[PDB]
Amino acid sequence: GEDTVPYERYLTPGGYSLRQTRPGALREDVGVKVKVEKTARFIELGTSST
Amino acid sequence: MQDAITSVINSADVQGKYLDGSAMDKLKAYFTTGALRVRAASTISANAAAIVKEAVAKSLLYSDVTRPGGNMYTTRRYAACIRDLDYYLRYATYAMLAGDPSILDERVLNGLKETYNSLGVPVGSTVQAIQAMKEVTAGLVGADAGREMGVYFDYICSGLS
Repeated sequence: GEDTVPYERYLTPGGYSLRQTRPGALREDVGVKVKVEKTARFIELGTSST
Repeated sequence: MQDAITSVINSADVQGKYLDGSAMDKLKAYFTTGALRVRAASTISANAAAIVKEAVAKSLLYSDVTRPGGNMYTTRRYAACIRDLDYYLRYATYAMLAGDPSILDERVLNGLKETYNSLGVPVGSTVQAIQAMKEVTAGLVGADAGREMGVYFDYICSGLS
């Protein structure tokens, strides 16, 4: 509307699939689940206090 | 070391008097409670190790004292703790049979505080262990035998504290 130069508002799924799902650009939730990363309970029980 | 009979005789002898009616009434009270004392002593002799291990399972297990750094940590310290609790239950049985806690401060509570303070033994944790032992044996032998056990257990906890 006569104040701003344009900018890339929409991608195709091909272009977004190109840029985001590359391995360095990737997150780690994106497509299958990730399980929780707790420490082992025998290490937690073997400490020196609750 | 004296039961109710020997303490009554010692009082009447330190008086130099014969056994009057109050001493006769005290000895009649002991001779009425003695059969209950005998049956509770047999029932406690039945389940020594069970009462001790249930007392540790109630109080001392899964706390910090069985973890590293605790005074009940090693197997030597665990075995000595089971030995100490077996001593407390055995001498509480003896004081229940005698009907007098003179054996407790003669042979348990004599140098026990200074021993535990020199070793680094926690006195509050062992008082809680003796209290759980009292609770378990009072669940075992009933209301009134549990009470006449708990009076000597409270004597041991009071002399320890």
